[PDB]
Amino acid sequence: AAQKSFRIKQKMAKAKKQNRPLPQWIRLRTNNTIRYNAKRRNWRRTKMNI
Amino acid sequence: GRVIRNQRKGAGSIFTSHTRLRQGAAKLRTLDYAERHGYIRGIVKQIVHDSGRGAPLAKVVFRDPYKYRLREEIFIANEGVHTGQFIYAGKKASLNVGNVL
Amino acid sequence: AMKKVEDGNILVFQVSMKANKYQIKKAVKELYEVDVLKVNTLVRPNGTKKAYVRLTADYDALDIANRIGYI
Amino acid sequence: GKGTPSFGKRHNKSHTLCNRCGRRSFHVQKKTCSSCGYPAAKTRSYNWGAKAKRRHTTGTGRMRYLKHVSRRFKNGFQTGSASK
Amino acid sequence: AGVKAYELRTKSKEQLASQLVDLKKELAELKVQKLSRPSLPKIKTVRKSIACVLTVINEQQREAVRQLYKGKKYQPKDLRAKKTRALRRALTKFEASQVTEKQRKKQIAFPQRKYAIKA
RNA sequence: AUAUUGGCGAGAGACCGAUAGCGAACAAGUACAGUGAUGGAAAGAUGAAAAGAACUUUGAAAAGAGAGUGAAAAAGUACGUGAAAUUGUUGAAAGGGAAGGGCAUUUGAUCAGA
RNA sequence: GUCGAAUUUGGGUAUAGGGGCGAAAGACUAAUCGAACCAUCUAGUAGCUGGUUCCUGCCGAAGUUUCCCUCAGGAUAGCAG
RNA sequence: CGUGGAGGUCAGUGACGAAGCCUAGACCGUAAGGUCGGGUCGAACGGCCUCUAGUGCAGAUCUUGGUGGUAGUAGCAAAUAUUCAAAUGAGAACUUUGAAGACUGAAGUGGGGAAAGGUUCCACGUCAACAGCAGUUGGACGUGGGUUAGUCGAUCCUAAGAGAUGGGGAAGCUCCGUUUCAAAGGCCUGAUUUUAUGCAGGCCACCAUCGAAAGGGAAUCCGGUUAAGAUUCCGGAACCUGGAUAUGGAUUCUUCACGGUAACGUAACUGAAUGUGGAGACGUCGGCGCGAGCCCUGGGAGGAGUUAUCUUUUCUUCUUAAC
RNA sequence: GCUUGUGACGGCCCGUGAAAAUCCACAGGAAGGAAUAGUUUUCAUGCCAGGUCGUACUGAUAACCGCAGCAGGUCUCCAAG
RNA sequence: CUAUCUAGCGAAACCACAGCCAAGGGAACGGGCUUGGCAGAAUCAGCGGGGAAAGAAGACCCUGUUGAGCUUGACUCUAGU
RNA sequence: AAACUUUCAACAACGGAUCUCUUGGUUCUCGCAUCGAUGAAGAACGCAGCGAAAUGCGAUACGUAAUGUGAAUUGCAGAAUUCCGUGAAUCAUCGAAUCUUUGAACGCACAUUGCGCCCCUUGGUAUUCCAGGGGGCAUGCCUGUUUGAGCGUCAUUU
Ligand SMILES: [K+]
Ligand SMILES: [K+]
Ligand SMILES: [Mg+2]
Ligand SMILES: [Mg+2]
Ligand SMILES: [Mg+2]
Ligand SMILES: [Mg+2]
Ligand SMILES: [Mg+2]
Ligand SMILES: [Mg+2]
Ligand SMILES: [Mg+2]
Ligand SMILES: [Mg+2]
Ligand SMILES: [Mg+2]
Ligand SMILES: [Mg+2]
Ligand SMILES: [Mg+2]
Ligand SMILES: [Mg+2]
Ligand SMILES: [Mg+2]
Ligand SMILES: [Mg+2]
Ligand SMILES: [Mg+2]
Ligand SMILES: [Mg+2]
Ligand SMILES: [Mg+2]
Ligand SMILES: [Mg+2]
Ligand SMILES: [Mg+2]
Ligand SMILES: [Mg+2]
Ligand SMILES: [Mg+2]
Ligand SMILES: [Mg+2]
Ligand SMILES: [Mg+2]
Ligand SMILES: [Mg+2]
Ligand SMILES: [Mg+2]
Ligand SMILES: [Mg+2]
Ligand SMILES: [Mg+2]
Ligand SMILES: [Mg+2]
Ligand SMILES: [Mg+2]
Ligand SMILES: [Mg+2]
Ligand SMILES: [Mg+2]
Ligand SMILES: [Mg+2]
Ligand SMILES: [Mg+2]
Ligand SMILES: [Mg+2]
Ligand SMILES: [Mg+2]
Ligand SMILES: [Mg+2]
Ligand SMILES: [Mg+2]
Ligand SMILES: [Mg+2]
Ligand SMILES: [Mg+2]
Ligand SMILES: [Mg+2]
Ligand SMILES: [Mg+2]
Ligand SMILES: [Mg+2]
Ligand SMILES: [Mg+2]
Ligand SMILES: [Mg+2]
Ligand SMILES: [Mg+2]
Ligand SMILES: [Mg+2]
Ligand SMILES: [Mg+2]
Ligand SMILES: [Mg+2]
Ligand SMILES: [Mg+2]
Ligand SMILES: [Mg+2]
Ligand SMILES: [Mg+2]
Ligand SMILES: [Mg+2]
Ligand SMILES: [Mg+2]
Ligand SMILES: [Mg+2]
Ligand SMILES: [Mg+2]
Ligand SMILES: [Mg+2]
Ligand SMILES: [Mg+2]
Ligand SMILES: [Mg+2]
Ligand SMILES: [Zn+2]
Repeated sequence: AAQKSFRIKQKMAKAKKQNRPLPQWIRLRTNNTIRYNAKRRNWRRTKMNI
Repeated sequence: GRVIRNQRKGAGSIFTSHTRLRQGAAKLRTLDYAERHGYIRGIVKQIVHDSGRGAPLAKVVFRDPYKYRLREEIFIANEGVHTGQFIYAGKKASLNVGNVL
Repeated sequence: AMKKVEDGNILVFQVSMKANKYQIKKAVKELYEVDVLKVNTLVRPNGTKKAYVRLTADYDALDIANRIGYI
Repeated sequence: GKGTPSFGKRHNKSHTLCNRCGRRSFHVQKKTCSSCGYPAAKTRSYNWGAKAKRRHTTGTGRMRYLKHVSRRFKNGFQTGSASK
Repeated sequence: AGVKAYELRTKSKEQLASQLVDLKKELAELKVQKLSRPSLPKIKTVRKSIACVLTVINEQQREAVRQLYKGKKYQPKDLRAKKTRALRRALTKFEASQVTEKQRKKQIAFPQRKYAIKA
């Protein structure tokens, strides 16, 4: 809203920092059942709902 | 099988009085020693409209007999009462319009 | 931030999110032996705090940055 | 109206984040969380809501203190040191 | 390879405080270097050395306070034994071993005897 | 002595074998939906070992053709096997407003037994 | 149609389900209203509809009697194994 | 007859290939089915005597998943409209630039904001997916950068209202009630200065708190600056609050000022408790007056356009913040 | 002339159209005040500090809601000839 | 502007199997059955006769010892008073 | 006759059935009793050289201390191989600590990272203002301590 509470901005910052693809050195680990970031979020697809 | 309107009025959700613009409860002075035994003189400072009330209210200022200060009271203005008029309230006040006896 | 250091005599620091302007000024003064003209602070979109610390005219922020290891 | 045109008027949050549970169930006007019951001292839960109880019960978090109580009991709540 | 707690325990609190200050300065310079140098892992060793020094300092302070509170009742709560809450509320061994005079007399006069059958 | 679909630690089964078994064998009460109470999935398997295809060639590239690794590429991470529906190519056959079927034999193809 | 006052409207606030709210249409109460939504009781009951998974062999019906708040059902006798 | 599992047995079968699957190939049984050959495949499985059951599907507008014909079909037709060349690129109707033609026509398709969103902002790289054509482009993908305040808001106040406490109700979760049937209090200071404190001189409360980013409210403007920040940064120039303060000024020998008839003036020009008053602080409409900004317009000082002909001409700059 | 601010008025009401924080003033005279000297931070100048959170961008025929890059819905400021 | 044709993109409804008639009989109105008429690949744009076309376990009527909204000196109760 | 349609086979597709696997589930039995104001369960936000999650942890942040074992960790980078050693490890064990903001949640509030009060200390002349650091200020109830109120009331002086 451009006038946001600090709590909202903090959740926004956490979402920004976790809005990234899977690190590429993962998928090289020994067992590594993880293929991709299954929790990726985009503003155009799924809303944070605060 | 539905609660009727006069039943719903008792809950006082949307049926309360709109008291925002009201001047305050219109009451006589507290019945004290001065009114019980003699009289007390106040002054009509304002005759003002009260929202939701047909009758105008009179703001009458008295002196506090026990502390140095003024006590404003909200009377219901009687016809002929004017600003600057001295109102006398008590057992010994005269039989004049606006007096409290 | 480096352009600010070179031109505006302003050192740019990441600071503790609990620290206020008094604490930032005191910490810069103690750690770097410089008097601080003015501290401006913002919370970045990544949840860390950035401080623009403009030193007094007696100190060169470029020299201070070179002394503390980043140029 | 009442469908697509009326859905456009939805821009006022009935609920915000709850300080206790963080679920965005804190009713702004009632000042009460619809999920955990904050600010009531007890945490909201119902026996008809078995799935909700299982979602919020002990063990769903990290048990910062409770997870070591079993080991401390197994060691008898000793107080000294291993003493090489 | 970092600091060792058994080496730190031989030092005074002034030496430990000064070592902590030097370690904080070193960590600050290392995180300044990290901005340019990629993948610098010495900061982990410096962080663990800071943690060890703080641990030893806290150990010495708490041992000094324990000595200050030795023997007297009402030790500080964080220096008291942390059993469970119910265990700390339970009767001490002296209590619940207390018996009335009548019960003591009768349990002395008639204790459970040892007896075997022989047929 | 009795109870115990919770907690902790164990031992087992004529139980289920990934649409089963708890909803969840997997970053599952996760992703996601709802204002909210709540609702709530799908998703296991290369190979012994990545040995995960050096190198050449065509293409802008993705890829292809080789080469090669491997017991196997009819195992190429779109990975054990790999059904059916449905589809392509090749081969065979038939076909005047359905097709399919029963009895019988002609013809073509194919084949067992002696 | 109406368009300067029973006007339009934002935000805040209050009223919550047999309750609210209604210049009254049983209207509105989050695409839900002649009783919202959510979970549980609950796998609610159903004389009613649909379905009910291998082969062969042998035998092989009834829609009729009486009774029932019975007439789309059952009990009973009969037919059958 | 067949299936999952169990006890016994065939010292059964099997990496020299178990199970599974495919096979208009063969054999047996009336049949449920059984057996064999070939291909594929890779790790277990079967006959018989018994035991056991979550044991046999064509249907249930059955459940889950997958797949068709329809079918390259319906269609991708509102919002006036696009065109030429060059560049880039493998590829250009759609990207970029230039030129042209148009539209929104200031109640905008302009410039900002509130709610909401949360990085969509900006740069670089970049096109597997998305942008129902395309794509070299993007609100996409990948990596980074970016949001600077004493003066703008929140914060503070109270509004409708929400809501502890004291009390009362309720088995109870909790309900009422908001100053109420309460012993609800600290800030001024003589004295205490055995310590500016408790005692003890002496003054005041019909009351928590929450509730507005549009109500009330202490105070900031101009110019410049970024790829992306600006009343926040930089430069200059101010203001408010809180505090501390030393000069000057003022006042006093008539101690707490003088002048004016007066309305009142000033650079000041002591002022506790207590009380009083004002501001905060307020509807709507109508006409009239005035101010600002805009509009229109004259002269002149510059720049640009038209000039076959006419036009001392058409357009444009000539500005001045808070304090 | 348009927009806007404002002033003095007028019309209207059985409608007469918030509250509080806060600031100032006045009444009063408690108290403290001068002469080899006192008073005055409502006069001028001078010194110091002013924390915390938000600040990007869109605000819609693509950045919000409507399952979406949906002809829908969504409050407001400025406004040339 | 579509429809049409082309490049690109590309669904859905529906579908026992499918699709030429006449009469007959038949669950008394057949695309199939019987008897006749007939009958030649693969198709395009239209069209609204038919598919008792599709959309929905008919909302009308009846049955159920299935409900619900509402009313009343139905039966039995009940808050309040 | 082609095309087209249909049937079958081979190969190739689509799809993920079947088979075989199974660090999972389900049921039965046995043993034990251990959350929290010394701040629980739960939540928010952060922490790694390179991590979005799971798991772990809390500014001492995939962790510190202690003990045991005895040479690793591993995807890369880095470090080390003295590793015949108080010594690797994403080891095990775990008795000492840390334990952000919260949460019964406790100064008051909380749609605010809002607003106080007290003590000690530091800086700005500084008891008063501003700021930094450390420690505190909830309610009900119990025992005790101190200070009080009430002609409720006793004695004494009177
Ligand atoms: K009804
Ligand atoms: K088991
Ligand atoms: Mg700021
Ligand atoms: Mg509705
Ligand atoms: Mg609301
Ligand atoms: Mg499952
Ligand atoms: Mg598989
Ligand atoms: Mg093989
Ligand atoms: Mg596949
Ligand atoms: Mg395969
Ligand atoms: Mg097939
Ligand atoms: Mg034909
Ligand atoms: Mg009607
Ligand atoms: Mg059933
Ligand atoms: Mg027979
Ligand atoms: Mg009867
Ligand atoms: Mg029937
Ligand atoms: Mg079974
Ligand atoms: Mg085989
Ligand atoms: Mg076949
Ligand atoms: Mg194998
Ligand atoms: Mg079954
Ligand atoms: Mg089937
Ligand atoms: Mg059947
Ligand atoms: Mg079906
Ligand atoms: Mg289906
Ligand atoms: Mg078409
Ligand atoms: Mg159309
Ligand atoms: Mg158009
Ligand atoms: Mg175009
Ligand atoms: Mg162009
Ligand atoms: Mg037009
Ligand atoms: Mg136009
Ligand atoms: Mg952009
Ligand atoms: Mg496209
Ligand atoms: Mg494309
Ligand atoms: Mg991006
Ligand atoms: Mg302001
Ligand atoms: Mg209450
Ligand atoms: Mg407030
Ligand atoms: Mg305001
Ligand atoms: Mg900007
Ligand atoms: Mg400035
Ligand atoms: Mg003078
Ligand atoms: Mg206007
Ligand atoms: Mg902005
Ligand atoms: Mg903007
Ligand atoms: Mg706009
Ligand atoms: Mg949207
Ligand atoms: Mg016919
Ligand atoms: Mg007929
Ligand atoms: Mg038919
Ligand atoms: Mg015929
Ligand atoms: Mg038609
Ligand atoms: Mg028709
Ligand atoms: Mg029906
Ligand atoms: Mg029906
Ligand atoms: Mg009946
Ligand atoms: Mg009924
Ligand atoms: Mg803690
Ligand atoms: Zn909550």
